Amino acid sequence: LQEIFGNFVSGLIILFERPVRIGDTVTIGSFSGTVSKIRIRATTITDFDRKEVIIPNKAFVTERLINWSLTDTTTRLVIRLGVAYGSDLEKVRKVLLKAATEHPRVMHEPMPEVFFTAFGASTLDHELRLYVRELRDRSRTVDELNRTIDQLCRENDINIAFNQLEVHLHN
Amino acid sequence: RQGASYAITTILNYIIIAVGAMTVFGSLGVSWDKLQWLAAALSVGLSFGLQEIFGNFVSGLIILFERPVRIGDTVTIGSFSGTVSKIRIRATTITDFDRKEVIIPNKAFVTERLINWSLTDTTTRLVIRLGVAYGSDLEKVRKVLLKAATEHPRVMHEPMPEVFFTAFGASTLDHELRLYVRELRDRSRTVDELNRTIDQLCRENDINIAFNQLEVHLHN
Amino acid sequence: NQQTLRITMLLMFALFGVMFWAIWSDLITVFSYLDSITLWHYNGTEAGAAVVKNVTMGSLLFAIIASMVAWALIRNLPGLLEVLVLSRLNMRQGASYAITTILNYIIIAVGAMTVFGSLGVSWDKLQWLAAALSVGLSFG
Repeated sequence: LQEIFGNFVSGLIILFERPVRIGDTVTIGSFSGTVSKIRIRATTITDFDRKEVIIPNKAFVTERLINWSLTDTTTRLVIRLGVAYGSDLEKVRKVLLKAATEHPRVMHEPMPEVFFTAFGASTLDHELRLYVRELRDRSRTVDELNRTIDQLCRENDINIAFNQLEVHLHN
Repeated sequence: RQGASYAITTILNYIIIAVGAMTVFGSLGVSWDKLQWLAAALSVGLSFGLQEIFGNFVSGLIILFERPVRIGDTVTIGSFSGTVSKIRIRATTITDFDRKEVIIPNKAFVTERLINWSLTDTTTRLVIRLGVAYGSDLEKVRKVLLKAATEHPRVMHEPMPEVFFTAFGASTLDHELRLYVRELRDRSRTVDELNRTIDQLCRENDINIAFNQLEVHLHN
Repeated sequence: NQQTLRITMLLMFALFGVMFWAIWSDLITVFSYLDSITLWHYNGTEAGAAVVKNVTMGSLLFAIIASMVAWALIRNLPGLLEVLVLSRLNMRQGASYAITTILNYIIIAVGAMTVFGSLGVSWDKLQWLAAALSVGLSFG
């Protein structure tokens, strides 16, 4: 009876304070999905794999929630790229920024930026950050950006290199 | 709100079922002596939730008074890095760098360990790796690395940047550069600019950055 | 601006109405008329004697007024506090926010206490929720 009533009060505080609601992506302990029901002792989270998670009511109050969509539903996504050592670091930057600028689904107030953040064992690492408004636009945007980045890569002739290594042969 | 309607209909549902049960048990009359056994269970069930609420109340009060965390400062708790945006009952909102709001319970701030990035000076230090080939000098590389730090208008001077040679790598000697920055938001740009100018000076002074190497003893 | 002006006008109107009620000498009769009704059967202990009475309509009006003024004043707290605090050159990064929240919290507490006192059920309320309040304060 104490378990039932504790889950009762947990449901009540979830309904009043509202840290989570219906129709917003949320992850709790690496379980990402959209909340679909708030009832006694149980909250249903439809995972992206169509897998319903029945989270107990106390877990929402006690644990830590990653509420993807609480105020602005905005998110930011990053794109990796590896560049060969014997190439320029400005044509690559302009190529990367062209895709972000000429994409009708990339925001402008947090203007996209290009970073060169790592000296890789074989490729210099470039990182692109850009913001998106709609949550459902995340997956398509990465695909389109990668396709156009590869096209511009083979166009401007800047080499994306595979992991390399030198050999000192002696027979 | 997004689901205020759903919440209110559920609440009226719940009140209606409660009043119906109360009326039915009153009509049956057994509810007069029912305050013997189930009363203790109801008491502890309500006590758990009210104790949780009031404990989060006192946690919010001590957070507001002692102030280990505040509004507008980067903080990480259990690998959750972000800026605190609200301090309320039972919940503190941390906007993560990925625009992902973390609702941390109030007791966690008092009980767990906080990494408060900006508490007194907002200063931070950043490090840069570099790998250098074996058959090259270890002073031209040092001067090249220090030139970028010295001639960067965003690198502090009171904690003067230094260059270290701290590891004999399997294929490259490892050089590490430490330099301080005042503004927190300057961290990402500074690394990019420093890496670009370091690569430029690398191809200028002609000191080789080597890929992982290995020797082969062929026999056919 | 507009909110502060509205709050000041409400305060002035409330003061004028209180003065008129205490001056017109007819609101006292209206006070008696309001305090001469019954709504529910309440009980308690007064002066060491068990007294059971009824909920006067004046009590209900006072409770409603207290709830309304509490709800109006909780939202009027932050700007009226910040305008004064902003002139104090602050004392910390979020000391102003903390102090406005604290006054909010005290205001809601005093409003709840007044409302439950007006309803009169708070006299016997120290039976059940008292233990929960005790353990909640004890933990912290």
